[PDB]
Amino acid sequence: TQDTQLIAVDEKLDITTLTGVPEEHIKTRKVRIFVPARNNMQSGVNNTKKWKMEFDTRERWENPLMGWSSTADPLSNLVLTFSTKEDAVAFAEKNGWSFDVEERKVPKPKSKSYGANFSWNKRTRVSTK
Amino acid sequence: EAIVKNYPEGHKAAAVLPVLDLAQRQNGWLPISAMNKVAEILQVPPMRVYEVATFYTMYNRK
Amino acid sequence: PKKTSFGSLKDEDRIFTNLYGRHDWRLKGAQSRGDWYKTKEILLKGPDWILGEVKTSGLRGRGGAGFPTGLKWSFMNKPSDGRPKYLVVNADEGEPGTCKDREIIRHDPHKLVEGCLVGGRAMGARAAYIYIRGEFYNEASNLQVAIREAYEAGLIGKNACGSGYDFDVFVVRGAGAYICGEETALIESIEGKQGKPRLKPPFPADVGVFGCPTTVANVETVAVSPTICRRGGAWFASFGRERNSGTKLFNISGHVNHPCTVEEEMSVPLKELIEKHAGGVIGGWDNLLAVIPGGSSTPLIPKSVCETVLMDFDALVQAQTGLGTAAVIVMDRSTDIVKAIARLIEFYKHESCGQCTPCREGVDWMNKVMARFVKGDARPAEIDSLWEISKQIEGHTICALGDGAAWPVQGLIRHFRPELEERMQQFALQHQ
Ligand SMILES: Cc1cc2nc3c(=O)[nH]c(=O)nc-3n(C[C@H](O)[C@H](O)[C@H](O)COP(=O)(O)O)c2cc1C
Ligand code: SF4
Repeated sequence: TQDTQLIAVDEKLDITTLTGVPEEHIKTRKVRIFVPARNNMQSGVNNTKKWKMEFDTRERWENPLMGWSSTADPLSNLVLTFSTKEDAVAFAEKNGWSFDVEERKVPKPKSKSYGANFSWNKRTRVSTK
Repeated sequence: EAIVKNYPEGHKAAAVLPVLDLAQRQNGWLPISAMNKVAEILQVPPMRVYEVATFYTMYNRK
Repeated sequence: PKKTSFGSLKDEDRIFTNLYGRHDWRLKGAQSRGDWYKTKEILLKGPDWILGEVKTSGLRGRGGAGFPTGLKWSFMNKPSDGRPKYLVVNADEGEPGTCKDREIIRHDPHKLVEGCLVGGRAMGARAAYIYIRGEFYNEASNLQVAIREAYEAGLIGKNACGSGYDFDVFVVRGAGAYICGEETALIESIEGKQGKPRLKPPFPADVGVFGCPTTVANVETVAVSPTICRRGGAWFASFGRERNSGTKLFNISGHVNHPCTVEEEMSVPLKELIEKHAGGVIGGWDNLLAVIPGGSSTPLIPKSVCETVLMDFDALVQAQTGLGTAAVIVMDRSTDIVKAIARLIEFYKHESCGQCTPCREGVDWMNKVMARFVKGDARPAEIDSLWEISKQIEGHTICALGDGAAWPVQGLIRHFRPELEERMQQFALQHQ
């Protein structure tokens, strides 16, 4: 594997001091591991297949001159993507960020049938086409 | 009532097309009041009656 | 052994003996003409026997399709499942060029009633729903008069003809829609909703009117069914080519000297039928420009092909068209073929139920394109564009009305592209 006097470093990996993140933005933040919900406006599920990690929204005030959305939170527009939940939580613990993982919701398999639209005894018989 | 009897029980809406036709014969054309009266006498939502009236050509809505 | 020139059907072997109302159309005249005779024996023989003899007769669907009537009817020989079983006779008759059904209803209604009886017994149906179109008010009233006569005579109703069978023949009237001729659209029209056709992952043998199993047949086939039982399957099999047996009511119109309706045997020469029964094309056979064989759905065919074409399903299929409903529409050299086909497309646009996208949007687009074509307001590329649009419509609609509207365009292009090109060139030179 690696023959260089391969050393046991069992204790968990932590690069909190090797990222440059200031004091404030490393424990008072709370990342959120979640599979994004499908935009109910559309009907495509291609945006609900990758886990995402995001940071809590902070103060967003209005600029006195023109009215922009001024903010002082550097980790506001930064959202990471991950193939699996375990990798995302590994990244969260590696960088020392508090998390709250939400399980991936999956559409329950329905039971569609064209014939039920024109049933004879049941109430699923449609009154229009 | 004879026309309704000419259909299976529980599917009275099948009489919508002839019943509406009757409303034509005694009125020439089909006023919206006739539409609602057909819906009432056939226990059918008025929208379905409006749909079948606007779809078929012989029904004179004017 | 085997007949070669299938034609010149004899008067003795004709299913309908009262085409033109020359005999009493009530029960008395029908019994005088062999109708309603020995029906009890057919009723008691067994549904399997009737279905088998229908298969032996080789009867194909005489309503526009070509499905074997025996197989379609035997699709209902399944055991009971609590739900009632229903036979429905389509009498919409909305396809242009069709005139047979009206004639049989208003001249031989008792044949139709006996057909519903024998068919319902064969398929185990409890009642019949003859869906006549709204316009045929006089025809519907005549049919119901014959129904009342049969009911009084005891042929139908409780203990039909004394065989212990209980059958009813309701006649539901249409409300002026050509799409109601479609069997699933007819089913919903009977059910009270609009005449939008239903998709067919489920079939009428499983789910039909009111959800109960239903089978839609045509007026002609059910009318000939009791005659098929009486005379015999082999007697029907003798007439017409193989797999194309039986006799058909050909409705001849257009630019024919004497447009009419005749009961002629299948696979008949088109030229011979036009000359004898119809009287030939106005101005002789040389004055013939085009022939629409079986109504608007079937693509037109040019005179060169019309010279020698048998009138069976397969022969016209080889001729890049269809038998359809045997609606002969002849157009002479004084006919604007573009105008006639555009009128047919306008009819289809006015009759589209609008359910599925290809028929709702495509057919209107073809109507606009053909309207521009009639005035030659286009360029040669839009002919291929129209062909592509017609192909996109084909095989993509819920019912067959989309294909029945696309086929005339394909036939017109395939056989008269130079006419469209020259008309377009004339319009281009005039607009200078
Ligand atoms: C647009 C459209 C119109 C039709 N109109 C009729 C009609 O007027 N009469 C008819 O018998 N069949 C008509 N048919 C055919 C029926 O849908 C069905 O295939 C047929 O009635 C079944 O009986 P058959 O096998 O004896 O033809 C039509 C089909 C389509 C797609
Ligand atoms: S093809 Fe036309 S008539 Fe048939 S279902 Fe589609 S829209 Fe309706």
